[PDB]
Amino acid sequence: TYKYVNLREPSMDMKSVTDRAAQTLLWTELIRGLGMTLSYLFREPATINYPFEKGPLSPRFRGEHALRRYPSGEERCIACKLCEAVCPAQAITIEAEPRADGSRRTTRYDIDMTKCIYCGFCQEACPVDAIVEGPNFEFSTETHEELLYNKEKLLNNGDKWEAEIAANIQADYLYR
Amino acid sequence: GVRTSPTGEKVTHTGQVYDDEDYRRVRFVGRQKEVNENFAIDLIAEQPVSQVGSRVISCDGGGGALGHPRVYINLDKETKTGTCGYCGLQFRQQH
Amino acid sequence: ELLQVLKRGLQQVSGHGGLRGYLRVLFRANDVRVGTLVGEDKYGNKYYEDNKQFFGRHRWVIYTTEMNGKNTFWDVDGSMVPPEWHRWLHCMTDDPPTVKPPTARKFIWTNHKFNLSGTPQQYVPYSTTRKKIQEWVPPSTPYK
Amino acid sequence: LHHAVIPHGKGGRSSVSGIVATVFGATGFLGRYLVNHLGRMGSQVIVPYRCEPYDTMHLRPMGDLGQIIFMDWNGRDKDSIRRAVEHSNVVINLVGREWETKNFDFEDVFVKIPQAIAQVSKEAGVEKFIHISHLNADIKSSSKYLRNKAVGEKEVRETFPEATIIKPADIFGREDRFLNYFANIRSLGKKTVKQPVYIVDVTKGIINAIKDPDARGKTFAFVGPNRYLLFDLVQYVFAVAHRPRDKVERIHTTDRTLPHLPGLEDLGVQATPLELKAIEVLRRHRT
Amino acid sequence: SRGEYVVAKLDDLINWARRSSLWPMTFGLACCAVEMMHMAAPRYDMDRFGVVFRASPRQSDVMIVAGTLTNKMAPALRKVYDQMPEPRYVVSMGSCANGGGYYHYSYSVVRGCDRIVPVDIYVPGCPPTAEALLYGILQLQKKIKREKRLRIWYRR
Amino acid sequence: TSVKPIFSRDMNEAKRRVRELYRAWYREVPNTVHLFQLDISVKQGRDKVREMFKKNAHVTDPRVVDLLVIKGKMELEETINVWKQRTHVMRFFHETEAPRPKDFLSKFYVGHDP
Amino acid sequence: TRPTVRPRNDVAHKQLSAFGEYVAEILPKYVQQVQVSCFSELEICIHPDGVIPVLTFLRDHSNAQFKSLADLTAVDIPTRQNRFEIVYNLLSLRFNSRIRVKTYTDELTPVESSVSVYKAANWYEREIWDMFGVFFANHPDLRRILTDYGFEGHPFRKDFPLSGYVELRYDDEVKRVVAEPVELAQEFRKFDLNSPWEAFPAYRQPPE
Ligand SMILES: NC(=O)C1=CN([C@@H]2O[C@H](COP(=O)(O)OP(=O)(O)OC[C@H]3O[C@@H](n4cnc5c(N)ncnc54)[C@H](OP(=O)(O)O)[C@@H]3O)[C@@H](O)[C@H]2O)C=CC1
Ligand code: SF4
Ligand code: SF4
Ligand code: SF4
Ligand SMILES: [Zn+2]
Repeated sequence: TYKYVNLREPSMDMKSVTDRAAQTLLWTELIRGLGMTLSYLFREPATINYPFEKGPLSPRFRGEHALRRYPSGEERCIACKLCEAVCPAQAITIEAEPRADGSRRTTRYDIDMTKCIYCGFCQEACPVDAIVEGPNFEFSTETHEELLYNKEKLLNNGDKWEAEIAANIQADYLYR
Repeated sequence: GVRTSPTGEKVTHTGQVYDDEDYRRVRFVGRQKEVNENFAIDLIAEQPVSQVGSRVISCDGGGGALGHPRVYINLDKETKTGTCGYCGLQFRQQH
Repeated sequence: ELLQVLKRGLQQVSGHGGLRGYLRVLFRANDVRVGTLVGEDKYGNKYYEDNKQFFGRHRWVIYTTEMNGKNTFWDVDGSMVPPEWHRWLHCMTDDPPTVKPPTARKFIWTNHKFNLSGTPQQYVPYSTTRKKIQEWVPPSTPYK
Repeated sequence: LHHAVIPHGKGGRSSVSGIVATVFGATGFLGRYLVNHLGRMGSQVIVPYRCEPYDTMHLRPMGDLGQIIFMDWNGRDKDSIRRAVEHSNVVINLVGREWETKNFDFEDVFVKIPQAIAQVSKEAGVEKFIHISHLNADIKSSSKYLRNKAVGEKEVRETFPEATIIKPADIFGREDRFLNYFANIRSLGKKTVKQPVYIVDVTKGIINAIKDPDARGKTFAFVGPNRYLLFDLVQYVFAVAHRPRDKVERIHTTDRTLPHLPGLEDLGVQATPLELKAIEVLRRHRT
Repeated sequence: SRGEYVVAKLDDLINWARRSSLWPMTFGLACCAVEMMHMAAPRYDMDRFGVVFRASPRQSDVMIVAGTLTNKMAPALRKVYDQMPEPRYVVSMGSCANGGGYYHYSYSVVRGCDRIVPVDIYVPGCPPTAEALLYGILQLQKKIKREKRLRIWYRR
Repeated sequence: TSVKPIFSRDMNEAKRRVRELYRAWYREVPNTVHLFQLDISVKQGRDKVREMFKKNAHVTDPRVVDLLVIKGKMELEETINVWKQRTHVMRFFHETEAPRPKDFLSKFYVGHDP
Repeated sequence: TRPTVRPRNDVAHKQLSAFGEYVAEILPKYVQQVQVSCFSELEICIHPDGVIPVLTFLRDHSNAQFKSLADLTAVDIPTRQNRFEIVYNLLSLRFNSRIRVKTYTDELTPVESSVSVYKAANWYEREIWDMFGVFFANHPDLRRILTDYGFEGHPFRKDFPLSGYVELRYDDEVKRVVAEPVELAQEFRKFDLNSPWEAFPAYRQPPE
């Protein structure tokens, strides 16, 4: 099973050698290439308009780093540090404290947006699906202080939308 | 839901407020500190407590494979409220 | 046949609303395929879906003037969209979002406050942490 | 004082030091080198600028992550300057453009601008209020620049008396005024005593005074080492540079020594001479 | 207010002229370079926005720095940066270059391009998708809309 | 034990190669300070060359001295070429403080330096 | 044992047994360990005198061709008088067989420079000189590849830490890029993940 190329010869039929001579002096196949390029000229462009139209995607995209909360309930994170244990550049920084109620909680839940690399390990690792990779990707920030997410930054980023995230998970919790 | 500092700023749900002996107030100049005005404490006590008259009861969090795993909690006091660590919502029994 | 293309191609401008309706969207950016009128929603924005064009130019949006008081007649941003139309518009789904828009949860914002970096109102980082080691207070009562 | 205002560990690049400096100006030259030394030291700098953010953008990557902070201001309003010096351990005044302008002549910038800022710094609780000034600023004539700086020294000594009036000589550096005036030229000849001093050890003396107290209260003056003849020095500039009215009268007139107030020697810092730094700065000639 | 109004429209003119084209030089070390060449792709066009890819550094307006910037790379980076004219902007693309990121605890690697060049537009992602990068370039153009340069020269 | 040599037999060949290396560097420095358009006089550069040679002067094993000759020869070739840039030659110097003396009292103020 | 467990072939195992015994017989001078793994790839563990004889033999001898050369590194192992391990990797052409030739060395002894017997060892050996530290005598050019020109210390060693000792930054004082001692911004919090209870009892070292 080997199919090799570049084992041929210019056969010395007079029509063959005068066709190679016509190719040398007349540029036939060059005009053939121009014809192919004009055939792609008279097509339509496969473009979009960016501020109006947006490109196709999938529900399993990894975006925003948003948190979630229970239906009429509490913060979904219970500070179990698994996202730090699988964060491959250690952008997850957790310092946890309980409160006087009895349920355990946090103090500090921070992400380096420099060090995030968008695996999916902190989605596949979170045992209650608290941290969820968001749907969108528009950060584009003019300063560098404004890419170090605090806990309440993540809460308002998860409460600016969640029905989006809920729709993505509700569509595709079966596969993963 | 949130408070107002004696210095004129806000607290979070965690009490991390400042004083006049701090320079992080002067790095908050001109840019409004984002802070969630909807806490996580008051979304539990407002909910009335579920009442199921079994002995060892179940919890998932409202749905299969969406929420927290199957945790079985107990109601074997006379009047105290058993509380799931995952749910954060109490239960009572009716014998 | 060339006069049948000019006769077909002039109707979508004459059916756009006239001439000064088409003046606005042509000076804005590009849109010339108007004619489906699927859905309007909050911030007054308009969502037009055609099926005759290819996959990528199904679903487009026309923004409005002063959606939150920023004079957005020109210079439209991303994340000026509501989240259910944000599900519809990236084509992660293929259902219109007016079939089931909301969730029955009372904690979700009504603004969808857009890209805020570069304003007098933007984000800063800080330490959500209480007192570190609780440094000692000298005796403020006057001894001696 | 509150924690995380105390120093921490060693020095440099998020090794956090104790000083917090509100630096007026700093978009210009000497303020830029001073921000540079405070970034190497590992402090926090608050720079206000009355300009486009592009200039503070090109001086932005000096500090570490989120160390230097930016704001905007004008020289008329009390509240904006109060917002500038809300919380600041030290504050320095470096301001003044060397020509009369379309809205601000030399009068009342050097007078009125230190007034309100020294007022709010006295009513703001700062130490080491360091105000630059020129050498030989007197009521003697020939420069509105010099007489306005004399009245400015008078006011900064008058209110807030623990204010470090600090006067260097005609400093020379990578964006010098008079060295560029020497190079880009073509003019007359007199003789006048003159001493220059290079900029980086001058601002080393400034950061020593701003990091170590007991040097407050009194005023300081920086003195260059050489102090020789003008015309031979300009010939030195041409001979290393390969080629054979207010500012020019300021360099024609005088540069005298003042043995009253101390300088580089008693503060404990070494000032480098003219020649090595002059070779370092005299680039950009032909070929 | 005739001079103020005509100088304001003049500033609008020159800012619109600068935010029109902005053809950069594409520096492009690692796989963010392939993502830049794929935002030269027919799905997302740079040349709808006056953005011509051209590695001529003397006539480059903005500079996208992307890839894993190394300590062996940095001096040639800043020597490229010096011979580039004073209207200049820096778009730091990619988790390697906008703060170190994944190779952050590593020798011979710059801890992000904050420590080398002044930075204007951070865009994160790995890879930052062509939609996100193009959103960042439109936000750069809106920064060019908000500049007030000639107003500052007027009331200076 | 059978220690294979690098280059030598005793300290004789080691001292021969290191005095050859110092001869080459001493006739090599003014070429670089003439070429790279540097900023430091010839006296200070030669003083730091002889300081770097006097720093490592407590070793008597000949293999170590031969491997230092190898390191110096690698940098001598990469400096007689322009394979190194201006940054590396300036990086040999220390004009970026580091101002702390080895005084006990200054280490007591700028603390935690035993 | 039958589902989802990777099987192995007896034929390859016994042929590599016979071939390892063959080579170890016909080179009595330089054979210390001849081992076969459970997945049939041959390993031969070697005294560092006969580098050139072993490689001239294994390039040739007409019943084991082995022209294909793969990597070479002296993978750092402490707790030995001879720390570093030069790991030659050899792959046949006519035979489809993989052998690993590990010879040993310490920090200050030259191996005999495989660049003459295989032309492919040039940049491999230059890199392993720059990154480990074993000098290679009678080699033409050893320079620095994959490092900065002022970055010495042979960083792949276990003595070299995770961060470097230099941190470059631009300063406008001397108007250029300079080097400083490192001052990181985050700790690289290190974990204790070597859990006890002996997951593989077949590899227990015998205690005293
Ligand atoms: N040899 C020398 O050069 C010596 C100089 N000095 C003094 O040191 C100071 C620093 O030097 P240098 O950098 O050359 O001077 P600058 O002109 O650069 O410093 C003034 C700063 O304030 C800004 N500014 C200009 N006009 C005003 C105004 N009306 N109100 C507020 N801010 C204004 C300047 O420009 P922008 O608006 O763009 O920010 C600049 O940022 C100067 O005051 C100088 O007189 C003292 C002794 C010797
Ligand atoms: S996706 Fe980001 S935060 Fe999550 S584990 Fe990966 S690098 Fe860490
Ligand atoms: S894995 Fe999930 S629940 Fe656990 S600490 Fe991380 S975010 Fe919280
Ligand atoms: S940030 Fe990601 S995509 Fe970009 S160069 Fe680094 S690894 Fe590649
Ligand atoms: Zn529960």
